[PDB]
Amino acid sequence: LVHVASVEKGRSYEDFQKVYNAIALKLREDDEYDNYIGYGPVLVRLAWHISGTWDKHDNTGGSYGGTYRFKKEFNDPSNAGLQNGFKFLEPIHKEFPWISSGDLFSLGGVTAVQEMQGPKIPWRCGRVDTPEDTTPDNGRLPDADKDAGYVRTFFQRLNMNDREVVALMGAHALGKTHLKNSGYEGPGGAANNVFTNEFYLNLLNEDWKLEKNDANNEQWDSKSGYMMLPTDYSLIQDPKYLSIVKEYANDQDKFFKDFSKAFEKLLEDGITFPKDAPSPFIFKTLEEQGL
Ligand code: HEM
Repeated sequence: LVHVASVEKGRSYEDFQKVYNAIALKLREDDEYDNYIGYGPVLVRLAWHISGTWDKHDNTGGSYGGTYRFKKEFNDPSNAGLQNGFKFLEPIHKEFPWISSGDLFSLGGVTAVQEMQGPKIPWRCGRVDTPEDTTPDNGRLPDADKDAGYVRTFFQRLNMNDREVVALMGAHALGKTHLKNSGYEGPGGAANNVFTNEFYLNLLNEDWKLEKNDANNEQWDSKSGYMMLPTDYSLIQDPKYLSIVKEYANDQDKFFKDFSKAFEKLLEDGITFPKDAPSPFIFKTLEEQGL
C-alpha cells in the first residue's frame, strides 16, 4: 500500500494557519466542556486514535485516509467519547471545506498541544480522503488493563521504540478517564489542561494503591485524588521504561523535544511525501500572534 501526500489545490502556509487559528479560537470559546477542562485533551486523543490504527507491515490504517468519518471506525468501542472531538471540529470543516479529513483531525491534535502550552509540533499537509472500504477494522487500538511487555509489543506495530513510547505516554497528564467511555475513572494530576511533564513526576512521587472502580476494573489510585491505568503504572515496573521516566521527570525540555518528534512521527506514519512537497509548517500560537 503506497499513500502519497497531495497538497490541497493551491493551498499554502497561510491557509492552514487560518484553520489553526479557527480551532484555537474555538478552544478558547468552548471552555466549559468536561467540567472546564475544555476540548484540548479529547482533540489530542482523537489525533492519536486516527493514527494509532496504522500497521507497519502492510501500511494499512494510519492518519492518511481520514476513515474515522466512516461508521465502522466511528463506532469502534475503543473510540467511545471521541464523538465530542468530531462534533467540535465539524463547524471548522464547514468553514474550510477544502481541507481533507485526515489533515483536519491531525491538525486539531497539533493545535490543542501548542495552545495548552506544549512544544511546537512540525505538521505536514497532504492527507487525502479514501473510500469507506479502506476503513481499518476494530481492534487495532491498545487495551488499558495490561502490562509493560504488552505496551512494548503493541507499539512495535507502529514502530515506536521505548523512548518514543514513554515520551508519547506523557500526554496522559492531560484530561481524564471517564467511566462511561472506558470503565476507568479519574484524572492523573492537577494540571490536566496545561501540557507539562507531571505524568512522570506523579508516577514517581505519589503513593499508589491498586483499587477496583465502579465498572469493576482495577486501577492505581492515590491519596491526592489521581489515578493511573495498569498500562500507565507499567512504566515504573519495567527497568528500561523506568529509567526514561526518571529522565523526563528530571528534564522538562528533553520531554518536550522528544514528545514533539514522536507525535509528528505518529501523525505521519504511512505517508509518502514527494521531494517537491513543502517543508513542515510550524504554526504560531494565538498568543504569539497577539490574537
Ligand atoms: C497503551 C497506550 C494507551 C492506552 C491503553 C490508552 C488508554 C486510554 C484510556 C482508557 C483513556 C480514557 C478514555 C476515556 O474514558 O475518556 C485514555 C485517555 C487519553 N489518552 Fe490514552 N492511551 C494510550 C496511549 C495514549 C497516547 C500515546 C496518547 C497521546 C499521544 C494518549 C492520549 C490520551 C489523552 C489526551 C486522553 C484524555 C482524553 C480525555 O480527557 O477525554 N493516549 N487513554
